[PDB]
Amino acid sequence: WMPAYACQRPTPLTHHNTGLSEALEILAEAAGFEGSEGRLLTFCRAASVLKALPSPVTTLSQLQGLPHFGEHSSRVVQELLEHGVCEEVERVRRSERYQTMKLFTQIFGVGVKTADRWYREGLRTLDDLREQPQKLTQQQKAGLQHHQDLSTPVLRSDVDALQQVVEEAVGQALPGATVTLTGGFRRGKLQGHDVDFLITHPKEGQEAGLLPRVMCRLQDQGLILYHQHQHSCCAFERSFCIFRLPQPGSWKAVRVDLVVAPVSQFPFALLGWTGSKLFQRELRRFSRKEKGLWLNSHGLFDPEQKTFFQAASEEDIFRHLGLEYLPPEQRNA
Ligand SMILES: Nc1ccn([C@H]2C[C@H](O)[C@@H](COP(=O)(O)OP(=O)(O)OP(=O)(O)O)O2)c(=O)n1
Ligand SMILES: [Mn+2]
Ligand SMILES: [Mn+2]
Repeated sequence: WMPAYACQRPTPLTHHNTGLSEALEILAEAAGFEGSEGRLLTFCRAASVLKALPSPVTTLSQLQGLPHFGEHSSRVVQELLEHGVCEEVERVRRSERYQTMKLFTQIFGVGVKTADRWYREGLRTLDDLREQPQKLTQQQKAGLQHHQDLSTPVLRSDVDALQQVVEEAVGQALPGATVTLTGGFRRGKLQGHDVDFLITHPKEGQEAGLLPRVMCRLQDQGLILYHQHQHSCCAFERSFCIFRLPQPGSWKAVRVDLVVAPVSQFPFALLGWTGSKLFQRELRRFSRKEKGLWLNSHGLFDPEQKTFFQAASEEDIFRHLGLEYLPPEQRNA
């Protein structure tokens, strides 16, 4: 038996059902491209169940008793087991709609709504986008300029080099300020699409004005290709960057998100930013539906009492929600 919420079970980085989960995730992604959010979530949940299993699914009889495995997902696994291929998945892969939506949405600064609009307006290729620069934001222009590098998986070796320069800039700007690697790399991933860093200082308020100083230092070192700074609006101060990472004999553009949180909110920010995306969605749904609390990256709010939970760590937050603690490497839902 396996619990229904992804936040109630460990999901390790590596598992026994990668073929099956990949197929389901292609269908989830395609659903998202069509605005079918219910179907996306359904396929994502089924895939995440497969990732939690201790053994490969070799026969359809092994699906018995598993949550989030309705008819459609079961059929997909069945076809794969029996024929080595699922016709629906193959049709999606070969479809111009899917291929174009994948192409566009992968670009830095492009979401589903933008990609769909462009598709509807007859754009198909990266060259098509470059021929219509008036349709692009400055962020999207930068994404197109560096698209080859940005499509190349970011490696742990890149992360370690980037963490060094970010730590050096932070330390020189403000002694005592800290840099914490978050995102997929905190969960143990060997690769990723970017590097996510969370910045704070143990004295609340000492982090004010830190990020612009950090960016000035990095820019002066030639390490920044693109930088968009945004102050907290609603809602953390952040900088969406493309770094120029030096390599032996060359260099590589790499997406980096730098996020500043006040130390009082750090545990919530670390939890939120560590993911996985599905793990956090499930954690938020659990908090709301089972405990009547609203969890986000800033806090944990009781809407009846109008109170916020004071957490010193991620462990505190899990405990407060009545969940066994899962370290980041078991959040790979
Ligand atoms: N729609 C989103 C987007 C992001 N996040 C959170 C969870 C992610 O882990 C984190 C960082 O976002 P990324 O897109 O960088 O996700 P990962 O770092 O997990 O994956 P990758 O290896 O592709 O960078 O922010 C989220 O909850 N919901
Ligand atoms: Mn990331
Ligand atoms: Mn990111």
